[PDB]
Amino acid sequence: STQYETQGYTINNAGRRLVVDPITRIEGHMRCEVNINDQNVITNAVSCGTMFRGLEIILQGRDPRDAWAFVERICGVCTGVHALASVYAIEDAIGIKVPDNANIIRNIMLATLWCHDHLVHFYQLAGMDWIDVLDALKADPRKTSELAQSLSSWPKSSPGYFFDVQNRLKKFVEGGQLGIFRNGYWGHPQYKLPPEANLMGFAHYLEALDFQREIVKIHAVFGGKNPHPNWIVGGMPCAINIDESGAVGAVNMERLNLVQSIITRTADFINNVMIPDALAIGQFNKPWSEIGTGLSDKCVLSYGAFPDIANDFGEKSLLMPGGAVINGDFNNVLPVDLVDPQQVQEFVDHAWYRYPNDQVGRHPFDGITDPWYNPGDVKGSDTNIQQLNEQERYSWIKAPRWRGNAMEVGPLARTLIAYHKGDAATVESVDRMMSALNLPLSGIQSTLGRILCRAHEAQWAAGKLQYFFDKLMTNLKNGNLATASTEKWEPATWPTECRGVGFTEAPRGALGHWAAIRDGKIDLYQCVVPTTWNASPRDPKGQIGAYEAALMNTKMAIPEQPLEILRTLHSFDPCLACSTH
Amino acid sequence: STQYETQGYTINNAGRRLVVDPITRIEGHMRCEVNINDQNVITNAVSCGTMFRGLEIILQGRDPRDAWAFVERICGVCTGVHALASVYAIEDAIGIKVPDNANIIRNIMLATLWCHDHLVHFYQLAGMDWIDVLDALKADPRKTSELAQSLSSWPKSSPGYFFDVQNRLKKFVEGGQLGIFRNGYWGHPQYKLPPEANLMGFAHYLEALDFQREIVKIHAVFGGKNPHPNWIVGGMPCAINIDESGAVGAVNMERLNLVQSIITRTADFINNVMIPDALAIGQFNKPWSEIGTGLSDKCVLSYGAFPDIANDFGEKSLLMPGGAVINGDFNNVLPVDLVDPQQVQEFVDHAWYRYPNDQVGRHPFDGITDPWYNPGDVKGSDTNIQQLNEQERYSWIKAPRWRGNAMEVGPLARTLIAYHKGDAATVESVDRMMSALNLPLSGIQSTLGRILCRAHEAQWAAGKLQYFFDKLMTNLKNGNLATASTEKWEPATWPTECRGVGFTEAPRGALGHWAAIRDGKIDLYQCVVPTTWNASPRDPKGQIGAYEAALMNTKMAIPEQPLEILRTLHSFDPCLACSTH
Amino acid sequence: KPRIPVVWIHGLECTCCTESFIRSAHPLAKDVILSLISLDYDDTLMAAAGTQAEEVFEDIITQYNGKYILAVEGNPPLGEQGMFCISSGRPFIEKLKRAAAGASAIIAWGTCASWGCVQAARPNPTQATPIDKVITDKPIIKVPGCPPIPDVMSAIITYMVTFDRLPDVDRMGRPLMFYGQRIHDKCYRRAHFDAGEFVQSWDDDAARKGYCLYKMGCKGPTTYNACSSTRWNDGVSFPIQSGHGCLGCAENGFWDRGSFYSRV
Amino acid sequence: KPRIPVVWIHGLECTCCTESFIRSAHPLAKDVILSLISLDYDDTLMAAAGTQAEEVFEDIITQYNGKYILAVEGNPPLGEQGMFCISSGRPFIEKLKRAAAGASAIIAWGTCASWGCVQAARPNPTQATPIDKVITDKPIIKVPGCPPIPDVMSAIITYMVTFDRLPDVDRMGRPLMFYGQRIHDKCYRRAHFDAGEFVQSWDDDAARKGYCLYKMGCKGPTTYNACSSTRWNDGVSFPIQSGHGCLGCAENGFWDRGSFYSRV
Ligand code: SF4
Ligand code: SF4
Ligand code: SF3
Ligand code: SF3
Ligand code: F3S
Ligand code: F3S
Ligand SMILES: [Cl-]
Ligand SMILES: [Cl-]
Ligand SMILES: [Cl-]
Ligand SMILES: [Cl-]
Ligand SMILES: [Cl-]
Ligand SMILES: [Cl-]
Ligand SMILES: [Mg+2]
Ligand SMILES: [Mg+2]
Repeated sequence: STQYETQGYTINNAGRRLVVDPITRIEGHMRCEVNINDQNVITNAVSCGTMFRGLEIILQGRDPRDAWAFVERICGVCTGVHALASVYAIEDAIGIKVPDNANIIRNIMLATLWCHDHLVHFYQLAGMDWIDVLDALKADPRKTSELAQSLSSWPKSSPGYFFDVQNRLKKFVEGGQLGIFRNGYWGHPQYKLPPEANLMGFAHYLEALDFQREIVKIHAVFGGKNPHPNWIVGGMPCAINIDESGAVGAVNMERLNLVQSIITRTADFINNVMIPDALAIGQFNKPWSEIGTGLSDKCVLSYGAFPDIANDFGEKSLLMPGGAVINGDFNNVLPVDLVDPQQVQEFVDHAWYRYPNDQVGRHPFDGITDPWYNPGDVKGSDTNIQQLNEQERYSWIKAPRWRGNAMEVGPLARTLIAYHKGDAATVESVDRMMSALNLPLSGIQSTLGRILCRAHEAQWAAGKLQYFFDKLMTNLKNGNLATASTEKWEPATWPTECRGVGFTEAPRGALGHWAAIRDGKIDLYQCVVPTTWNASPRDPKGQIGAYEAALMNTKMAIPEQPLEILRTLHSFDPCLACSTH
Repeated sequence: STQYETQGYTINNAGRRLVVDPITRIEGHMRCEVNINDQNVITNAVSCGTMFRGLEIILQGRDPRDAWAFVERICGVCTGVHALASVYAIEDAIGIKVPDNANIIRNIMLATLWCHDHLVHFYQLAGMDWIDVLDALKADPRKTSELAQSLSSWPKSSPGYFFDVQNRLKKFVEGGQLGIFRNGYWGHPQYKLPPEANLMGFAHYLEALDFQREIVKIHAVFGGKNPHPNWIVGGMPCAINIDESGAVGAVNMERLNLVQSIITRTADFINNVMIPDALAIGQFNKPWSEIGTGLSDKCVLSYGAFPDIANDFGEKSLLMPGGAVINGDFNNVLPVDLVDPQQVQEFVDHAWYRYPNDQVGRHPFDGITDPWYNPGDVKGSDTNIQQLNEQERYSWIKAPRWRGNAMEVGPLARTLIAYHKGDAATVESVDRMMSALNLPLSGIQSTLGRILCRAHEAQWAAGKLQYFFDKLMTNLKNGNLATASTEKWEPATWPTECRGVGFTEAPRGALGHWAAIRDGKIDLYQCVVPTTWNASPRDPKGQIGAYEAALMNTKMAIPEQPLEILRTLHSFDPCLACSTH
Repeated sequence: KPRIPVVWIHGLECTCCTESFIRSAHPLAKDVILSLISLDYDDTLMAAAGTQAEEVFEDIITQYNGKYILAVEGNPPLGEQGMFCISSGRPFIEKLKRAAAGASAIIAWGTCASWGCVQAARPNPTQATPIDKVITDKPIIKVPGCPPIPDVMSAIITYMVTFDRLPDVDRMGRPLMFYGQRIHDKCYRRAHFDAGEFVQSWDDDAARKGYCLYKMGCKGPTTYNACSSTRWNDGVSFPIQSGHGCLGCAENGFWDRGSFYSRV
Repeated sequence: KPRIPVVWIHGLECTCCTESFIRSAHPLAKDVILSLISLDYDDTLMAAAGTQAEEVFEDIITQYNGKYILAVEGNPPLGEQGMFCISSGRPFIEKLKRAAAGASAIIAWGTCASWGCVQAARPNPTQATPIDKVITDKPIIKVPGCPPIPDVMSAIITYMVTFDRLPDVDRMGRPLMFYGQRIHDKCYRRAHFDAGEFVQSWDDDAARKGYCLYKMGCKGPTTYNACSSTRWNDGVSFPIQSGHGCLGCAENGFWDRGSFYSRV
């Protein structure tokens, strides 16, 4: 065994090894291993992406106009965000400016995704880490109603409703076919909600499962379908016609009315169901404001998103702020430049890829994706891994760093950056949330805080949906209908050689696509995705990524039952297909 | 002034004359006049249909296969029922038998209409006679929630919800733009609900206004659209294809899944919102179990409906019983024959039509529709009716009688027929309902009883939707897909001369269409519609119809404010376009 | 902020157009009534009756003279001195003219108000007449169909509220947005029409595959409406999708253009 | 009564097919899981992880051997001895083979499981391979699309449960009900195609009138799916209706049939 120090942690791989493979209630394929000491405290953590497809390779030689459709299929959970980054990158390369309505519609598509993705994550992915579903069978329906009504104005709170939900669960488990609940961690000492809060949360899980299907109708209006809506380089394909013949063949007043209806319903659900449930989880699990801090009190990163001024990606335009903090210096939010070769770099010394020099990082315009499955001296064999060897290569995920620093990305990171840049709405929102919990601001830098920030962002995005919708309607009232710029649609109009960067904030964090075009074809296409940051393996200096850091020092009540590991990993909302692409 | 005796009533046109024109919260155009005595009790009542279109005349010369489409436009509230009666009448004339799935789908269409029509009547048409909407502004939201939760398991009951509803109403009223609530009867002493019940009822009014749009999606699947779905002579046009190529072009599993979803939601809404609301109206308005009896303790009529055996309209087939009671003799439910010239006859001595002899009644196969606007002396002019002359002609509605007897039709009539034929489900439901209200059975024969019966029927129909759907699915599992018979589609296959009768129970009561075909065209088309019975004018013997009878003997608190008149008339669910056609 | 006053009157009708209106899915009719307009008079929905209702009518048309929108469902009959449709003891046509005189604009809902509809079909016993033949000095927007599509009704309302203008119209007064193209120009069965793939009798193999309804009398080729694109009842179906040809119900005189089952 | 056991496994994938399934409007996915089937294993949704999840897998495929349906999303890679997709430390293909052996039948959800989808596009770095090239001794129902339509997925499931049989399929193993006709055989813009009325550049006057997308690369003419009839997201839209040509996403090899913007 070995021990070394990095980032304030003592990484020690002596002692008992625990393996969690598969990690469930994530998107895609992940393995996690830890070592625990005699005190059941994690002293080493290992993050492994267990899938790879090779989109960066597949994109070579394709028409740049097609790229969005391929990269959209990086992920069906964060569906659309890779298309958006792609069109941004190709437009940056070629020098295309889109019309204002296309920008506004793209912002609507992104905000819709934030709302949908965050909602489903909270309930379907992370929820059962916090809510003991079987304990809901012991609740009193009247006390459940009283609790729900004390937390929210949401209408669906009658004792009869909660009794009906409880009886549905009773029937479900009566035949002994427990389905997704089978062999869960129910009764674990870290489940702290009272029975009535478990029943409330389970009711809401079911309400969210039904409701989420509505949100994405906005994607269907503008983008044809969800999952995986359609886009174009130059704008959007959803031509608008409000008051002319043939409006039945376009985005018309009836289609816009549908969008408005969905926006209102989405805001209402997020504000009155998800927000109070997040706060309730906080109230009953305050010790988790001190667990899973990881890198969130050290190094955080946001590129920024939602340009309000069309084709302007600067600080004055982006509604979701960008910036980086390192060394725990939140007084110094630093600007990020995605073209600077000294800023974003990926390392592969601990990943399954070949570089000419694996001891150095490569900026994505110099990126290389040459897969090399070489797990080395594992316990087991290369097709039957019992334990990965984290001293060697152990993941399909590359290791991104920012100026050589390991960073956390995602809702908590964005919230910290916006708060410390002095965004008024963010400061007010965070302050009021922490005051409601009687927790210090540092309590947000934690597993609990990641969940709280994610719920807050869903509320933020639902509000922004209305803002963007109203901006679109203002344009239409002024006779501004344009949705595509086509003067550089044809390849003969493009530079013979050019390159571009497309960036945004996906639900899970900072996303970038770097593209080079030569002679009308994709010459290079490199993606660095939010879960690539968070789930990163180690670098040549032994620096650990956000997941490995957040797991360090965590106490486990029952080593064989990885509830605490799942809680912290799920708080980051891992998307493994994203991470590996 | 004159007085005479009929049906146990003393019809006396001395005293003050009151006019209500227009009657609102009905379908179509009605005028009502009454006389009141010195104790403000009604001693004379005059029902007048104030519109006529002439569909019976327009239908002459049409192709019988087209007739359903014309007559469907008798009414957009009871939309579909006239199409059903038409296809039945034409099939009866020609000798067409439809496939079992067509009959099942037609029964689904009719049950859907019962659900939809009864729900909208309860809330949007009648509800404001019972709920003082402006008094809802004085309610305590917590007490509203408690009340709602004591009545029902319906989820939507939180104090916050009721506060939000109340605040929406406050904001609506605050600028003086009271809309549909302007100059209402609010504060009338006959409004007996406490403020919390008024707020509950108003909230449900809004929920029903939203929800009703869903119910008719069943008509859209099988019939293309609602209002006014499509039908065919010989079955239905909605061809079924479950497991073959091209199912995308037909009623397929996805379409059937949609129908199932709607059925479930419809039953939930009716059982947990409308039913408890109806019972609550009963509990707080018990004196109305003794008001508006009219003909319901004397003479009631049903033709029956919902043939369960395809093409069999006999007693063993009809799920909704037919029969007639006269002279208060409920121990002898009499059979009805729509071909018998001595049974259904229409009189026009008090209506705006010409017969060769207006002192005799005409069976509909001998019917005549020759309009003759002739109001006589009306204290104004032919274009300014100040007071109808009920000694002479006073309505566009013909006067139907059964064996010379004036009859009540509709939900209460049907309930009484089924009860006294010994339908087990009906006996049990009625007895349990009257017990829960602590009222004698005779309390059902009243204005309150009409309302309670209608709500019961909506529940019955919602249950029958599932029964019919299940029957369809059973046929499909057995490989029986047929939806149309076309052996006699072509006119060369028809008898040169034939006649037929189509009958059913519309939401408002007994409906018949009598059709005679000659040389491939309609020679005669006569309709007798439920509101024609109920809103009937007088006959040569001076016998009064159901509305006039039910208004007789009623006390008015405030003569100038016709709330009691509205309550009783609305309890019959008047459809004036139906009545006059 | 005050909402635009709307007066909704009813002539000879079946009430299909009111019923369609309340089916609207987006915006809900609830939200139209509570938030977008002030529906200040409407016999089918209003609390007041009789003299109380007529006091509302008179007050609204006087207070808001020149500023209210008049919605008309149904039509006036000219026969029997107008007394085939009696309103407060007088011919409906008198109420129509009074309401029209104060309106800023008129919406003629449905084929009744637009063209005549079923009561105007041969032999038109009541001399039912569309609004534009009676009211000749006001803007009239025709929104035909029996009834029009619910979400088309509400989209036209939201257009007028949002944009503060009447929709642009064709030569017949119909909004271009929804009536500019034929049913047959946007019909999902057009591939079959173009291929000569037709239903020949009900429930035949062609019908079970969704073949074209032209030989069964579909009037889509001559009918302007939005049914084949926007569809009915929140996108659920339309006549042709459920297996019946278009009747032509948005077109002037459709009842008298031959049998529904005779080919265009 | 017990519900039919289902085991849902995931190879190389983006999870679009799971996401599509949970979009189902009728029946709701909630009701499919609670009342129609027993969803006994599914990494995306299940409470258990790691050793506890693999105990579920083992227990279900043993207790219900021969009696469960295997749903497959994604596909197995053959490259790097299968270790492009690692499940419990071993190649995913080993898990697929173990799950298939006990299944009564297999549902290959999406273009990944059916054909290969994006990871199989040139140059196919991982040697991603569709299920029917690995499992050759079990009935496999292909339900292609990237992803398939939500309500098609749920309708296929309800068919199977209600009728207690697999759906009838074409020669490629796709259910005839939804995959028997081409997008272009039921496309509402087909009137425009047949008239030569085409969008020529994005947001041109033709595009604003809903003209045909053929010249913009629409692959509807060669694509079998239900999108032009059933539509997407509870009938709201489909690619063409929102102005983009069909990509051909339900067809084998669609990624390598030329640019999406080249004509068919
Ligand atoms: S069904 Fe009617 S509208 Fe559609 S293509 Fe055929 S004829 Fe035209
Ligand atoms: S848009 Fe595509 S599928 Fe539709 S008609 Fe044109 S080419 Fe065919
Ligand atoms: Fe629509 S009221 Fe019904 S008949 Fe044809 S529109 Fe008129
Ligand atoms: Fe649908 S998991 Fe998403 S990539 Fe195309 S189907 Fe695969
Ligand atoms: S009958 Fe009418 S509803 Fe549409 S499809 Fe034809 S215009
Ligand atoms: S891209 Fe796919 S979703 Fe349908 S319209 Fe074409 S098959
Ligand atoms: Cl009126
Ligand atoms: Cl007409
Ligand atoms: Cl609609
Ligand atoms: Cl799996
Ligand atoms: Cl493929
Ligand atoms: Cl869907
Ligand atoms: Mg990469
Ligand atoms: Mg008649």
